[PDB]
Amino acid sequence: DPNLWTVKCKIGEERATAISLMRKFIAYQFTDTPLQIKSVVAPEHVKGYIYVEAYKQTHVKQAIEGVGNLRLGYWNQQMVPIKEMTDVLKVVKANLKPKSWVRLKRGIYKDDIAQVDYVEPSQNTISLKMIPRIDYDRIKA
Amino acid sequence: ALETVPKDLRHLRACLLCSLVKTIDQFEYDGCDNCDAYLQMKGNREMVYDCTSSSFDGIIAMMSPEDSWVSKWQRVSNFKPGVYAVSVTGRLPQGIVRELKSRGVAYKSRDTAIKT
Ligand SMILES: [Zn+2]
Repeated sequence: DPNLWTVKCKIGEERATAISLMRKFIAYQFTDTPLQIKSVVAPEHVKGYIYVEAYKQTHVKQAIEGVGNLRLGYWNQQMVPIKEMTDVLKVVKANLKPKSWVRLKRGIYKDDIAQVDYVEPSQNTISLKMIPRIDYDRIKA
Repeated sequence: ALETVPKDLRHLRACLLCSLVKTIDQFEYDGCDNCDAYLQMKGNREMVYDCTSSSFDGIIAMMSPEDSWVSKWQRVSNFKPGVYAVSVTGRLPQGIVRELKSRGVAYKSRDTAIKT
């Protein structure tokens, strides 16, 4: 059973880190310096550090050498106990379903609970069900 | 290979059988690399938008499915190494699940995430 290691990353560059290291692996899997990593876990709920799979601590140090996005947490690689390999993959309730209840971030109806009606397949806009709170142009000038 | 890696981070989805995470261009130009004889999502967009949905989370860099704990836990040990997901929500309609059973493919719910 392979071991799991934790490395520090830049905040806001998790998916970039993953897509960069995967391309590094595919770019060095046929050379004389391959990568001994199995997989790298990048949960969406976390922000700041990622996870990597390797049998020993030297493999991660020999694999993440040369990348500028993992240069900060390069001097230390912590190890989690064996019972934390399962709590990483757990996701609590993506998040796109019709006839659901969502809230707004910007606009006038901030922090107001709303409802979803229809979803545009273009992934550009989403229909929302709310109640107007305007004065109907009687108080404002 | 270079074809299973998403080129751009925008407009990427995940399948509901093997949880293949790729960009919308690769699902149309090439399709599902882990299942092409039962799904046939190469050459059109309606089938790509029907089975494969954007509602998914979690990314893993699957590289050695024959020897890895995460691969066995997600039952992706018999698939091709590449970008995969750990929780792909949704369900297939009753228009493509009936033929998979007659063809010998057991459609399993890849949503390992818990509800409340
Ligand atoms: Zn699949």
